[PDB]
Amino acid sequence: RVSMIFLQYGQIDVIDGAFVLIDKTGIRTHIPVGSVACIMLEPGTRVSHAAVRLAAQVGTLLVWVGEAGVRVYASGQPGGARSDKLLYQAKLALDEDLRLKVVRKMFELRFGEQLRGIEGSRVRATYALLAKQYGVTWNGRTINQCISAATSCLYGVTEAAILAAGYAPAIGFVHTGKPLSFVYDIADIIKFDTVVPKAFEIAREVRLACRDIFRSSKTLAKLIPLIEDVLAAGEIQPP
Amino acid sequence: LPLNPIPLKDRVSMIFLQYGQIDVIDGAFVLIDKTGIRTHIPVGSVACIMLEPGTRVSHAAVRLAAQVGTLLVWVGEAGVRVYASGQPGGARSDKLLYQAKLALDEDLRLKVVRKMFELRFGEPAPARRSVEQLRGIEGSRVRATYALLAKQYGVTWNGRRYDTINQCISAATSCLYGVTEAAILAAGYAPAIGFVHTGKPLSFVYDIADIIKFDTVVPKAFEIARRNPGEPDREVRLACRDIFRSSKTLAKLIPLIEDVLAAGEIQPPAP
Amino acid sequence: DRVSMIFLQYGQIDVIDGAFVLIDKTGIRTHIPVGSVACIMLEPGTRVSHAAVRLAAQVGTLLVWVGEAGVRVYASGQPGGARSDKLLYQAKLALDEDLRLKVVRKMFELRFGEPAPARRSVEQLRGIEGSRVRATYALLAKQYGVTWNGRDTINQCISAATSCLYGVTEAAILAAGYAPAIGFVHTGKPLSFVYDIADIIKFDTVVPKAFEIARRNPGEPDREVRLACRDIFRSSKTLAKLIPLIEDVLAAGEIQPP
Amino acid sequence: LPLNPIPLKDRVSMIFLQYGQIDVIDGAFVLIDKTGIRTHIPVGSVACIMLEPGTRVSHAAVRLAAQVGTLLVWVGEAGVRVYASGQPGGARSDKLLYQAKLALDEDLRLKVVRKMFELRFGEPAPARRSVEQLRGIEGSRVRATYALLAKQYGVTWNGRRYDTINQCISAATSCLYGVTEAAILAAGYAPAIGFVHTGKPLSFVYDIADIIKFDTVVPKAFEIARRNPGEPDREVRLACRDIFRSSKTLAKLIPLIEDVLAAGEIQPPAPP
Amino acid sequence: SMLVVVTENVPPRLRGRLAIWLLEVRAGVYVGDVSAKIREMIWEQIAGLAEEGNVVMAWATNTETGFEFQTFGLNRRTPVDLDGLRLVSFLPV
Amino acid sequence: SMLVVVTENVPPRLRGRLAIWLLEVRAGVYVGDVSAKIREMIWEQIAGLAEEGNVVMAWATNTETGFEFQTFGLNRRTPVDLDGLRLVSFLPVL
Repeated sequence: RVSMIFLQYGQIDVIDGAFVLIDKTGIRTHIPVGSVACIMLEPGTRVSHAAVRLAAQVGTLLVWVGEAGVRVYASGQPGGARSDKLLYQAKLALDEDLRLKVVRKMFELRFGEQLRGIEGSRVRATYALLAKQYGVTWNGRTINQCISAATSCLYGVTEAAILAAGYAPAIGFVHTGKPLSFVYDIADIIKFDTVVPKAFEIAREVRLACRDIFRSSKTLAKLIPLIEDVLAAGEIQPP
Repeated sequence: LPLNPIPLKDRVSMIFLQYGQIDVIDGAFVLIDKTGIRTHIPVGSVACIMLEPGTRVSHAAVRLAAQVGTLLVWVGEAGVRVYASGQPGGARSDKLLYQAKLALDEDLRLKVVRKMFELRFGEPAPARRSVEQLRGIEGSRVRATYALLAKQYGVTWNGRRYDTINQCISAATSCLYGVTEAAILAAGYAPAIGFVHTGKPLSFVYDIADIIKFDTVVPKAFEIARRNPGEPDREVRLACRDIFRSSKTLAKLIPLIEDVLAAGEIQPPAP
Repeated sequence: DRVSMIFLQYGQIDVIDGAFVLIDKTGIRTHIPVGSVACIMLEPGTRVSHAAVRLAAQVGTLLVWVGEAGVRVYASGQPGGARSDKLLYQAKLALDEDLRLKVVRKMFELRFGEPAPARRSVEQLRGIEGSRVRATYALLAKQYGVTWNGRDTINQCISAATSCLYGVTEAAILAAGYAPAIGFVHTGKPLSFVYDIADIIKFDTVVPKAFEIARRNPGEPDREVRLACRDIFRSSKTLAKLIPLIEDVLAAGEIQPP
Repeated sequence: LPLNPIPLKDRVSMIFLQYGQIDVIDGAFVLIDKTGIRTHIPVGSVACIMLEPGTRVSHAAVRLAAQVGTLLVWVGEAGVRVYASGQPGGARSDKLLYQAKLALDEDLRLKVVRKMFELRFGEPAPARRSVEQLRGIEGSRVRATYALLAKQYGVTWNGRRYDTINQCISAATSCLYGVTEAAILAAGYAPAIGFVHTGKPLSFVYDIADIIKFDTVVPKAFEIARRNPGEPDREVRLACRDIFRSSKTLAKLIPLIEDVLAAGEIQPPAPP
Repeated sequence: SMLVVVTENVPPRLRGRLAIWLLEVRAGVYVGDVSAKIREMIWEQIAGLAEEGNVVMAWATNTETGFEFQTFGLNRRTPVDLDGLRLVSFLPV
Repeated sequence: SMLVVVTENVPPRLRGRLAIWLLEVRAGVYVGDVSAKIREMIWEQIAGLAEEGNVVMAWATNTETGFEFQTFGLNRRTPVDLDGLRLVSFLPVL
């Protein structure tokens, strides 16, 4: 299971062993808690003890986020529930030879040590073409605010996926030494596919727009397998 | 001006919440009665807030608790850990990879496990033992200490279950397990990556807590079990909060974690 | 051998050129005969320099902090009593039953205007005075044409009047060196000796002025009554007569005074 | 609700005020700087407020101190008592007459003075001695302890004159006399009516304080005099305040007074 | 024990009496170190002389929480106990 | 050591943070038992976040007076020392 869903503005409780959400309007909606890998709780959500218990029982991560997942405030099982996954990630990062393989896979996915400069140049150009398309005056990195706003939303959901997958957000391969280095590593791969183009089209409006991106393109369901594919390049047997 | 968590030692160890809803109203962490009464809990000044069944928690509350570095623990029967929430993962990669290399490399793993043995038993482990071998030695000693305590408190002992006495021990160690998870996270390490206990959900928690477990907490489980009071759980929890305070458990937990890890003789991360 | 008592109000007390003076809000500086007087009564709004308090001590002038026109006594210099000779003199008189009657008898003699009935008990004497005072109030109400129902506005003017007398009488007793709580006719109250003395002179000027004032029926009587008692104290030698009255009353013990 | 003085034991022993004007403004007992600065002193929580030269006292200040049972003491050179003000006289005649009977009856007087002797020196006086005789014995003992202390602190002793050592001793005992006058007034007795010291303004004060004087306070006078510090008066005053706190002097003074008087074996007044 | 009294809108009479025994570090805030007997007399004065006012008194104790407090007047919050911990409770706004 | 913080007319940000570590026994009155370091951090928050607002902080100490205080903000009174006794001094109100 690799699906991720949002929940907002409601009370969570379990009735008849069923995970449910209560709207501010009394109408109540059932949630397929078993099918999804992670649930992202947006501001205004309240969770019952039973709901939290059930989520634990079925192994769906609860992650408290900002609207449309701008920021991650808290995660269930902090520090990681699954040790097999963490050590798997950690092992790959400790061997430089294994590390390159994951770095290389990242670049391979980026374009369909010397490379870091090349990607930087490649990205600089990808910004230029997109600028031509939307007729935006460009000076490098209001458009810039729209891009910051756009990626921030992508960054948030990417962190939640990484947590839900059982990995460490801080252990990156291309990007390193920042608390979210691995988030940057993954989000950078898919930022230009949908999120960064949408930014130029707009240039809060961006956030609501990013929300529509996640809902419509089911990108959320594509995130965890991407993470796994990137880490599978180590060629080390996965958990 | 930034909001920085105060050290766990400068806090009340733990608070158990039995009923109601946890929320933030007018910028104050608050417990709300079914009647609607608000009780103010200074969230930043407690290390562990436990949530018994029949408690609701709001988004703003989990958010604030995480930001002030106060672990939230959902508990069930005998106070067993059901769930917890806090800041997602350790902000420093050097700390994780440091802990991770220690636990993956079997030579380093042994160096760590030997220190755990030495700290737990006040004497060096037998030389030339594997980690598995040491666990057998550790096992025998523990059952022995379980038995010896039973003789000293007049409690009937049929072994350990994992039974007024057995309910008390679990309650007592669950309290220790709670603040240890709190301490491990606060120090920036992974609760899931352990040395003796492995593949289990919170292996490193069990590793650290079992070292200091028998000093005061488990003996206290017997003193209360001998008494055989009607509600063992509430009494044990109150005792653990007492033990933790007088022993200065939380202040002793931080250097304990670092020392256990430092035994691998790999260079530690900078402060 | 000095018995004068003076008021000081609304000024700063200090000594300039080794001379006792009071300085006003206007600034005018007036000399005070501190050596000559037995006691100085300081009213609200007075400030005293360290030097003035020292000098007052050197010359043996009691400083007594009082309310306006002497309504209340708040504090006394030398609390508990300065003069041990005078204190013990009074104490002896109250301790010896024979000496005590001698003083009580003298007290009634002054209250009655003629010696008390030798063949009549102290309790009986207390009763005779009680009818006399009840009558003396009626007599005064009748004289000044004040409507009377006993002990209204009249009652307030009397309370205001007696209070200033009580306050100033306490100052006299303290200046003489005696204890206000050690009484002969009146006993068991902090101001018993004050009552004993004041009751003797109550009706000569202070209580009549109350009736005279009540003739007016004013809205704010207390200020009128106090200012009137003050005018009595300032104009009449009522202040200078208090201490000698006190000493005369205690001489009835017939034991040699200090 | 009536305003009741708090126990003397439950207060700061004493406060010395060097300059300014003491007053009550906006309902607060206050020391006023020449510049106009106001310092709040919670007057009710101190037993003795001493006023050094160059201080003015307002009517409202004298008044409030008396009402809250705080003795105001004017001091001069070496902190010697110049004047004091407080509640006028003892409110209870029974307490006053009790003390007076003890002091007036020569038999009773002696009984009391013997108790004073026994308490001061830890042993009964020689039998059949008069008050005059007992004072000589006492005087003799005191001169000895003065000399003996001088030898133990290495202070030059030419005798005691009622000169760093003599100024320190006087300063020390003035601090004790101050809080003793306060204790006597608080107990409802006359400071002026004494048993050994007589005809003097604070005879009972000297009587009571001299009983406990040499325990700590006067020895401290010698310990400070050997040092010969720049501000001797200030050093002694702080030391005495320290002595009073730790020895719990104020708490011991009321029952000390009661015992001294009870030795007359006439029945004491009832308590409230 | 250290004692703090914070007053809001109380008569001048109460303010004047607190200032007799406690240090007024800000208008309506009184601090002192007093015995339990003194403290209780001070609470009497508060209940007697505060009317339209809000008052809170807190003092240091040898208890798990380390302090104790009591409140008076309108909209006073109520001191509560949770497993030996002193906390506060109040009405919904 | 017992700690009391009293705030007047301070921004919501300050209030919310005081409420993180201290018990709010009345609106704007915060009480706790904290270490000297924790106390020193809380004063930092006050000095940083009070804007024209008035704050007073008092805590229990082992001194003659038995407590200590410092003030911040508009019209603050100043802690003064009289022969080792802690007192307060202030300017007269107009």
